[PDB]
Amino acid sequence: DVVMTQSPLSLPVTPGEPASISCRSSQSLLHSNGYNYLDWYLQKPGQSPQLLIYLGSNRASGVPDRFSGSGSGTDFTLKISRVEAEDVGVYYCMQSLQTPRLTFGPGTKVDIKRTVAAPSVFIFPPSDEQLKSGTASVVCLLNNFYPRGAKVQWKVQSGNSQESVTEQDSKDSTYSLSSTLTLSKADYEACEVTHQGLSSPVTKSF
Amino acid sequence: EVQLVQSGGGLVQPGRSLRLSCTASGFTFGDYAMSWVRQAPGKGLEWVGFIRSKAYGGTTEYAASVKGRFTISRDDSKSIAYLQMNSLKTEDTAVYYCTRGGTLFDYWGQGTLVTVSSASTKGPSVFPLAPSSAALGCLVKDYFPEPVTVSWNSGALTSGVHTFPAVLQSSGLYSLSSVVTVPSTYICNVNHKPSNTKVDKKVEP
Amino acid sequence: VVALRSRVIATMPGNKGMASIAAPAGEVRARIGDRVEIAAVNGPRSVVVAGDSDELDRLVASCTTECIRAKRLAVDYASHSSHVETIRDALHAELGEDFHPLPGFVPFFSTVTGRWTQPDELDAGYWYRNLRRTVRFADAVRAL
Repeated sequence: DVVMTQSPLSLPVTPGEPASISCRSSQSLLHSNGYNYLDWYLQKPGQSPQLLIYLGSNRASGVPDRFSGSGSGTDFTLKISRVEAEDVGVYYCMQSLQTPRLTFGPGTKVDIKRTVAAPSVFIFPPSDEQLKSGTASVVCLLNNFYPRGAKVQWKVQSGNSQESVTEQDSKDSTYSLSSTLTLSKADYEACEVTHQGLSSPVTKSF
Repeated sequence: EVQLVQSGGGLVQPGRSLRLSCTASGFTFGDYAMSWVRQAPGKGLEWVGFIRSKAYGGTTEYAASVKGRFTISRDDSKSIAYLQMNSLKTEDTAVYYCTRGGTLFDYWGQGTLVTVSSASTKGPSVFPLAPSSAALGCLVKDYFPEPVTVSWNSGALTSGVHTFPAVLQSSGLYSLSSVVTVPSTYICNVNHKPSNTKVDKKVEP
Repeated sequence: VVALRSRVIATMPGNKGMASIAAPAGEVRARIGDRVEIAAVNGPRSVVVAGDSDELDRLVASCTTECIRAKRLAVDYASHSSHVETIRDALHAELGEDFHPLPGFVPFFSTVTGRWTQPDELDAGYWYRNLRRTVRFADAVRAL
């Protein structure tokens, strides 16, 4: 069988604050040598991943001592002592026991932590010259929302929507979503979100 | 010190061959087993394969999705690791990586943006965003490949600017949606470097 | 922009040219006439003049009677006047069809406005202003 490795896949962490990311290992990764066989990887957005912690606890050279590590036979814990404006990216809980290593895992969205905001649902009907150009793209824009746990519906249903969610800026530390509903000629003649920034769906149409 | 700089990016169609070289400098090349990693844009990594050290000998193990398609070789005297792409297809559009170990990917190459798309190089269909009554934007649909910069007021407005990432359609083209959020009559310009299709746009509700 | 401007402007020679002198604005501006105007004041005592032929050549000859640096510009062409303003397509917009204005960056300096500006006006309109209005280079140097 394949050992299922799963971490809390989201860690809103704020600068100057200690966090702790754990991991599931369905089987036992504590090998007979007395050393765990799990790796901690960090893919820096726009840069290559980095080796943080090998053998479960041993940190690599070059990376700061911030990434401290430990764990039990199955349960693991990377004790990030502290996070800065640089410490924001994707952390991979990779088991290195049964090669091949095809799956690196979904990865943990580590985000600058801040209180919950109100997503700005902005419905935007497509331009008419696009409608005479041969296509139609109505966009339900979401701006200044965090965390990013909402998808945009397209009713009156869905299935033609693609996602163009941006990354996290620095001084505002929010997310922006682009639900592009590519459409055809005749079918031109509403969007809502279920973000935790609100409770009731907000229904606004073109 | 150690560097694993790569080379071999480009734009191809499904069904042709591509080159990927891993330059090795600073270490004994024959000690570590060279591995190759593929990163789908904006989402999860997928591992391709590795070659064992010639001291180990061993074999060349690959991922289940690249059996009979990709092969990996190595050499010490000239110190280059090879990822050979043959019979490429759509999924191969991703940034590949060169990792320093079959089980311990301790190092990580900068990444070569390997793109396998069926589109051709042409200007974008810049389509605006009439505000409902608010924010003002302008879609940049139907463009290829992916160098792109979209500014507002011709690089004068920078607060509230959200350059949305590339949008992968089934036709092999791209779409960008740069929108500003400010109450008001704004200028958005898209510059496609390969084609020299420089489009300026005025937007009203 | 410069290549196409020169290409189109190569036809107008034979009607008028331009001259550059170091004469005090007051005197030259008092004695200009017969389709002659100061293209660019580069200082209180240095002015560039764009006028019609047979008197702009005699404007430098009006500067050799006062014995100043006399250079009959062999690159004489048409600018800062109406003989060039007539073509509103080739010499007003066909020069620059593409432009990507920058933000503040390091403060550059424009002249036709006489003060520092943002680099948003640097395009075919700037060349239209150079061919329509004067330069006011002296005011530019004072502002610098």
